[PDB]
Amino acid sequence: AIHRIRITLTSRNVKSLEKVCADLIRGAKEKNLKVKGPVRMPTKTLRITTRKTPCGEGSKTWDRFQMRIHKRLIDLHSPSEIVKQITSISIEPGVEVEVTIADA
Amino acid sequence: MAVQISKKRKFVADGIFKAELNEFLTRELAEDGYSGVEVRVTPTRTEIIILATRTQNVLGEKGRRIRELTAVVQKRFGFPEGSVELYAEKVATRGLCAIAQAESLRYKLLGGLA
Amino acid sequence: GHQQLYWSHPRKFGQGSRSCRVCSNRHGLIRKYGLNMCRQCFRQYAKDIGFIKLD
Amino acid sequence: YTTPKKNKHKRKKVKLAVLKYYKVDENGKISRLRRECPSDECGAGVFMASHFDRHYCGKCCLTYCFN
Amino acid sequence: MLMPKKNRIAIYELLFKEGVMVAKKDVHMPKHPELADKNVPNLHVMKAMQSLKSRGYVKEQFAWRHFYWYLTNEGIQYLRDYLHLPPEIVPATLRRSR
RNA sequence: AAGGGCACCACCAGGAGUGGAGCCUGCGGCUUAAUUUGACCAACACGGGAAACCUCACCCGGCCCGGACACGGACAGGAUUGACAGAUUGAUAGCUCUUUCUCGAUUCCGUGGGUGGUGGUGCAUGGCCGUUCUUAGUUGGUGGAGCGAUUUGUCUGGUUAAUUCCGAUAACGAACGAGACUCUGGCAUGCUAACUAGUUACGCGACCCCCGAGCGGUCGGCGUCCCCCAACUUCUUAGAGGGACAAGUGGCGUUCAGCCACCCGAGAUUGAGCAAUAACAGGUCUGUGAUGCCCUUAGAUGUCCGGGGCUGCACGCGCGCUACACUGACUGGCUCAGCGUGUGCCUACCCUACGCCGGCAGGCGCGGGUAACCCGUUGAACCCCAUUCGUGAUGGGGAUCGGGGAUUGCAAUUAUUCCCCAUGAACGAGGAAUUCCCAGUAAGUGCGGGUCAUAAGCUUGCGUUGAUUAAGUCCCUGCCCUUUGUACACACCGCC
Ligand SMILES: [Mg+2]
Repeated sequence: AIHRIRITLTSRNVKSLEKVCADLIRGAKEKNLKVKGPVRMPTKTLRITTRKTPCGEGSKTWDRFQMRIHKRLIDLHSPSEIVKQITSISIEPGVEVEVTIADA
Repeated sequence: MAVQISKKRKFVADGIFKAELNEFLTRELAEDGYSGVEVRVTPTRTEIIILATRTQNVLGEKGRRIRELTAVVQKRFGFPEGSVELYAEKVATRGLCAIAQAESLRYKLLGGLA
Repeated sequence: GHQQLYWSHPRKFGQGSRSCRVCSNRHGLIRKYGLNMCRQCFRQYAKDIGFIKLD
Repeated sequence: YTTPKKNKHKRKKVKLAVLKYYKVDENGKISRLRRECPSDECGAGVFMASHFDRHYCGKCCLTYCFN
Repeated sequence: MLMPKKNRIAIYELLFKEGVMVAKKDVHMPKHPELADKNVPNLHVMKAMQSLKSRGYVKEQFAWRHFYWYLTNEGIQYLRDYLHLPPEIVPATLRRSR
């Protein structure tokens, strides 16, 4: 086994996360695990504002940089065991995955 | 948990690692037709692919230089042993890489062409 | 001098304890998100980290 | 410039000759005429200094005072 | 450099065990990270590798705040006859599994 | 000089102001051992520059080589390195001296040669950035004209925010810029989905009415992803899509390009990012192991340590904060946010709930959070509702200054900051001048981030309350196109 696991995906782009959150749950449906829906956490917007010039002379122009971090949560729940069933990750570069159990 | 840092610091550190590795590879493989670096990280292990033009040149005598750089990137960032692998990849359409063309132009000017 | 005074002055805090992780500068550091990079070096490398301009 | 103090004289060592600060007598009878540093880090090999009012161990940096 | 044999040979055998060595540029670092048990300051290894660079047995690369010294073929036999080791033991980068 | 057009870094009509006072801060000047220095629309809260030490580059002193490598001397009968005591020193720097021990080939001396430098030169340079200029402008190929520099293309006109387009046409065909583009805001009771977001319903409770209601009212009280033991996605989140095109109607218009008005609509102009050719002796060599050349390199312009300085004041200026009060101050009560951060490679330094003590600043235990899980339903301020005050330099204002208590740190003096009790100064709306601005805008008002061991009168963002005036013009200051004049071309700050 009685296992209930959580898989979290996080990256900087939405295309890769969307296709992973698509193909993973599709593999789960074809491999008949009932799937808790993909939950989209609020986006983390890392903002860094910095003077453009390396000198301090100029017209006080500020360059603002953003990093967007997006993360999704998918809970895999089967009456049978899960880890011995699903082993493949199928993860492209640019996205980080973390798999925990309901205990942690 | 307490051992791992937050996601914000983690992504920033990953970007810093990419930038540091890119700077090192640029300063090291300058004459070897360096183009770029692509890192694929997994919890099991990580793979570093060096896009360049002269793969046979970046690889030393029987991979001596690629072994050297693998050990360097091993020690400088302190991965677990055997958890990083360095592959050298030949680029396609080297005329389309601005890095390779700029490096070749710099080499020509250093050689002494007008 | 010997080991007793060469580096004896405390630098456990303050502006003298921090330097840019790239250019070893002590001015205009960015410590947000543990970046620890100089103001100019962050502009230099910000494309590589992933800090990109949107607005 | 015009530094008020003169150029400080850096130390030059005394340029010591052969040590020979121990003697044996009547066809060999050992006489340690120097103090022995008893610590483990000094060991039983090195001798101590023979200053006019104390003894100094070169390695152990122990100073034994006799009053 | 006034650094003694007891850590000169330590640095040299570290450099010969694997074909490279990485050293952060910090003359005030109390201890070099690897060879943790030898009580060697970072300054000693930095100047030793600088001397090896000067004599030509190692080639030097400098990223942001790090040195990436690469041992050379002229370094092979100089380390070998410094350490009095037969030319059968090689650095790890030279020969692997062969 | 003319014609056409345009812009709140221009004006008009106005708003809030600044210039007046106190203070903070940045420049000049003065003084000083030093008050390090760059910069003079497009310098002066700018160098992310809020400096006790560090920073630091300046001043007064004191250490170390962290002078590779080559050569020659030197040496295990010792090249040479450290060090206790006394003086000496600011120093417990064996720095130096008296004094002897101790390391052992790593060094030491000399000659070349390094190396380092927040030293000089931004008028030798790269990169970046500012500006010209965010205006609509810019360029080839082939063809035409001209001996040629050049010109046409790139235009009379209409239109546009736009050389934007319709059209004319010795030009044709293109290219960049504009636009298109990306992010953002406003609409989706339509789709997907949620125990790190909820709503509704139900069931346990707690309290009021219980006269009698009772499917009565409140609950940010507890439960129903605890796995069988409710559903659903409106509200929150974030993806995929749609949605707006001058599309529909009327009028103007060459009835073209377009313009005005209205309906329906969430929306009929949401703000940003990027941003051409050519250039400036514009700024940075004090961001860089970007860098040429010069200077210095052992009594150092390298580096470290101690102290001081960067704050220093007859004075002038700039960016700001606080006010001059009753559209208010004080006291109490009630009631509302959104950005966004949070424990670290070196690197020590996190955000904090709750409980106890103290009057406050704070202190002490117990946790939570590497985070839509905890701070936190971020109980913010202004505002609102009541109290006192009463037109006075007053309960306005809080400068200056005395005494005392904590916190950070190795260290608080020239007061780091915070707290308490005392003093209550100028200031009664500010000359000549001058800045910014058109709708959720100005302004009032607080809250985050950066800087941060300690800290914001700064800056970058966020929300809350929320307007007056205007839908125009070339009058001033400027910009674009055409014609024109020129004795200018370093280009009217010209020339003479
Ligand atoms: Mg009062």
